Amino acid sequence: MAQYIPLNANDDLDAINDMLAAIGEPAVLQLDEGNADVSNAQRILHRVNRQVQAKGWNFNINEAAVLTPDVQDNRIRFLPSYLRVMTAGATSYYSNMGGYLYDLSTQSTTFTDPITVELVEMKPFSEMPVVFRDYIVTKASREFNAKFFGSPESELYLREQEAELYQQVMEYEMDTGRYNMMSDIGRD
Amino acid sequence: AQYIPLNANDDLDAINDMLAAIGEPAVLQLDEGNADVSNAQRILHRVNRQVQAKGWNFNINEAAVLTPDVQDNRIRFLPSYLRVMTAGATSYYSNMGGYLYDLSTQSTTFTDPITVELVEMKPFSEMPVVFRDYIVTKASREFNAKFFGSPESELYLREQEAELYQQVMEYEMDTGRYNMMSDIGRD
Amino acid sequence: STITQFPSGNTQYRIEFDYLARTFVVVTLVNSSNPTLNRVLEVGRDYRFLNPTMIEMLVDQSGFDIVRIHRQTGTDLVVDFRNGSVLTASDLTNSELQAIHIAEEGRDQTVDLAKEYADAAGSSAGNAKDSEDEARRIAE
Amino acid sequence: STITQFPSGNTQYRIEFDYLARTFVVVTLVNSSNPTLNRVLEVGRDYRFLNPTMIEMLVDQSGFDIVRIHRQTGTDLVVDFRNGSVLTASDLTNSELQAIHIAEEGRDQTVDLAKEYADAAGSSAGNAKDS
Amino acid sequence: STITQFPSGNTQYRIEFDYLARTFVVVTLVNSSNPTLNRVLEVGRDYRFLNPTMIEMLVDQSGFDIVRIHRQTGTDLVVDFRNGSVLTASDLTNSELQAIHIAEEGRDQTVDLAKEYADAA
Repeated sequence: MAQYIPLNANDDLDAINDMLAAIGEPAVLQLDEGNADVSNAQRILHRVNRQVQAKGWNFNINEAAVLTPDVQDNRIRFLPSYLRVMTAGATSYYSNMGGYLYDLSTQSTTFTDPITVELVEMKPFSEMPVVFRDYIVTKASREFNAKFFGSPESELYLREQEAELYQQVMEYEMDTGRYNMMSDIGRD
Repeated sequence: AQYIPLNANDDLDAINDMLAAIGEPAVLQLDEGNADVSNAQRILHRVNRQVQAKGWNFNINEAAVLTPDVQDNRIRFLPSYLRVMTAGATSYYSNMGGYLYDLSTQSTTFTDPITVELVEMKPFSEMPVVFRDYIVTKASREFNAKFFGSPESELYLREQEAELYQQVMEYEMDTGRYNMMSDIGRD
Repeated sequence: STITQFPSGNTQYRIEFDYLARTFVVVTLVNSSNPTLNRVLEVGRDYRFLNPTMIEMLVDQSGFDIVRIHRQTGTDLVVDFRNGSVLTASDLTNSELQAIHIAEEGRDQTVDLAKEYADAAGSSAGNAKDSEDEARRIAE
Repeated sequence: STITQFPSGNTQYRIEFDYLARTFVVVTLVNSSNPTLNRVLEVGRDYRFLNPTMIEMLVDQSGFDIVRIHRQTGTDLVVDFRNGSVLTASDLTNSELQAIHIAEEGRDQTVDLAKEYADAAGSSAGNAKDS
Repeated sequence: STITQFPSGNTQYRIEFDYLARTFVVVTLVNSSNPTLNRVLEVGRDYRFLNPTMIEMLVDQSGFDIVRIHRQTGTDLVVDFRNGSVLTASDLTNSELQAIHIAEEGRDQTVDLAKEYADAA
């Protein structure tokens, strides 16, 4: 409905049509692949999403996660959907060498028992919270305007928009976790 | 005399006000029109959604019950939800495939009703007046900036927006009292 | 996703699917033990709307266990095209949405009855096939 | 409905449902006692159309007792859109009616077909098992 | 049709039916002996797209023999209409194809699977 929300919306198409708005042109109505603009826009949007999502937040960091090796040999694969691998409360030496998990401390790639680490994975663009989506769209619009069509007045406004959205993301982050500092203290 | 209007609506007037920034006359209906009428609505809707999701004293509902299904125990994630949190503790909630996900237990299988705090969305034509004026000015600034750059239509909207922002502040501060001296008593 | 059930004994309930009109929503009471005493509720005297996504109950829910809400789109057309008029986007949008919705409830209805026969037939066939084949071939 | 049953031994019959093309309607004769035969007729040689609502037989036998007529809509775009042409209301109407008809077609026949397919598989397993 | 079965122990496979979006393709491994051993793969971790018609497997096939591919059409809009834009034939074609596909699959799929199980038995 024109009042409440349009029915059965498509998020990616809306994001693309909003990105072309900064240039000053009307909608596309299909999101096809023959057109030149769509192919250029999609890669930038994907890259910005990947960059922003990999900074670490309170709803991404899975402290307890279990990895297990296979049977034939003793190795663990390194999927392309992994963003950060660290140990909870100590120093860690983990990296990738030939699509396998490497431990610099022992200089080997042969694990024999399941281990526990923390990691951050990727999520589809359409399941992030609203403020993150708006922030990402504004950022991506900035590159798209800067690299393909230089306009002097569409700029100088997206900067204020970006700062205002960044603030709101910050106090959104500070509300999920209470973060008390006087815990673990008590005695007569 | 007076200005008893004819056929007044709270959306057509907003669209007309947005159009007046460039300097074009008013339309009579939204069923047919050129690109501009179809270009303003997107910005207006986006700005409304963005502003409504900041949290106010008349939005936040502390107590609310969500009930699971009966056949397969799960809870859906409607697109009208804006914020999901908890009253006085830390929370881990997110969306995964159109369902409610709890990161702490790494599962999507609830069994009993849960109580949380959430913020829903309302139609444009039922918000208080000051908010509507603020939203209209905010949308008009962007509409002027992106399609027709005029140096006189600007430099005034900013001045108006500052005053509207202030007014929203003192309106918000009066709904609640917020007395710090409460919850204290002793001889 | 167009059929939902909730436990009985409340006063407020939620709607969780899109609809084109307020006459396409059906509410009924369900008795699990004896599915011959079900009753259908009607707007105005039994329940009232509050906002586009939530309703309120007004009758006594005694002797029932489940409350069911589902969508039932009509079959009559909405927009009538005629020669001489002007083409607009809203007509196309509504015409598309009606057909999409109808196909949705059709699939949702049919799959429910199809699955229990399908999987049983498949499992029985596979079990018998492998058992007989390997057993008799090894025996011979 | 979308499925009809008629007793054999009559000269004229009538249809009760709309259609988009005469090829969609399918007519067959069925033996209740013997499910095996249940052969299908053929246009022109065995039946013809005087009136769009009337069906008239040409050949007939006596070993069969019931005749079944049901609708079967195709899965192809009846209307075709090309650049440099005209738009008519009839095309827009028919494009919508197609999927609508398909819906209540499937809604009917799916559950019935599932039955004989399932118990045929079960009977195959059974006779294979005992022999 | 809208469902196909292939023998295991290969590197590439073919997509023959038609689709409107690349997220509408589902791949599943089949265990003939026990249906409960079936598992559903996931894109990017197990397979990738070389061309609009061909995929390649990236996981091993040890206790499986049949690969099954079917179609699952979405529910959101693919074409959106707005005043002041350019309209062509492909838009009107896709707008109807999306509605047709859902009904076609919903009518055919389970019956086709029952056919396959029946004549396999």
